[PDB]
Amino acid sequence: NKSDAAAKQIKKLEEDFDGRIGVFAIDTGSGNTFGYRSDERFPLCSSFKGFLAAAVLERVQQKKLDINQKVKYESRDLEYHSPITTKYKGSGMTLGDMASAALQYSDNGATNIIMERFLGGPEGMTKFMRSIGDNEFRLDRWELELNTAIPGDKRDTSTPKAVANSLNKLALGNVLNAKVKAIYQNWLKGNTTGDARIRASVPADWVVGDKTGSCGAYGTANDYAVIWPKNRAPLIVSIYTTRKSKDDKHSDKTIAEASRIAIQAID
Ligand SMILES: *[B@@]1([O])O[C]([C]C([O])=O)[C][C][C]1[N]C(=O)[C]C1=[C][C]=[C]S1
Repeated sequence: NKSDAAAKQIKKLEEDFDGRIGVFAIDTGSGNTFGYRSDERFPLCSSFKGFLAAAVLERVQQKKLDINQKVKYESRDLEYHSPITTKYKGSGMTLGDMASAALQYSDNGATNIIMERFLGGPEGMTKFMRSIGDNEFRLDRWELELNTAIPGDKRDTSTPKAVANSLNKLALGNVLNAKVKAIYQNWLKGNTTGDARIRASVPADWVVGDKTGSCGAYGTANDYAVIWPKNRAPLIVSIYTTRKSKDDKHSDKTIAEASRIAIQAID
């Protein structure tokens, strides 16, 4: 009933925006879920950076890395869309800060530096997600090529379901010990790029941690979220979208509406 009525609403919404909308949502209290195109491939865009940050945290927990270690890059020709790393090029950044900059501002310099030095490249990123039991996620390329979002390209894609599951395991499960889980959660809560997406879909008194992506082509954008309603157990919301032409812009409102619909479905 709720599930099928929500499916129709998403379907109407995808027609309205002339693209594809992928949704998976979990009510972690009741266990109810809702999925719309939840096993179809969508480009990760910058949304994988949320998991990159969690991979760094796991390495810290395992004492392979120090969260406070300086990361220097004074000669680097910094990638486009590096709002945070650009400013600290002079003096370097702690490993922790660089990871949270990749998360909270989608910093491209932070992302590539971390992947080249600490994570084993896209192959290493993919290995991390394999290790949490995520079999759909794949990172093939580096910044910024990973963002091309060409229809049919399976490079740098996952499914809404897998993203939902993996976020649940990482933010709420026991991949990260208690202490490092708390840091991850605080990182997600202070994300800056998601004001117009899932954060716009919920009451002002709910607490949200999220991670967005915006490929900047083929109207491809996404958001995933952990949501703490006031009186209840948390929700997991995962929204991914694509569009038909290269020049088509993404739609924050469509992502926010899709979230609204998904939350209703599981509520
Ligand atoms: B990434 O895909 O996602 C970030 C997501 C967000 O909403 O914060 C933004 C930066 C990344 N995308 C790009 O680098 C944008 C580009 C513009 C021209 C080529 S890539």
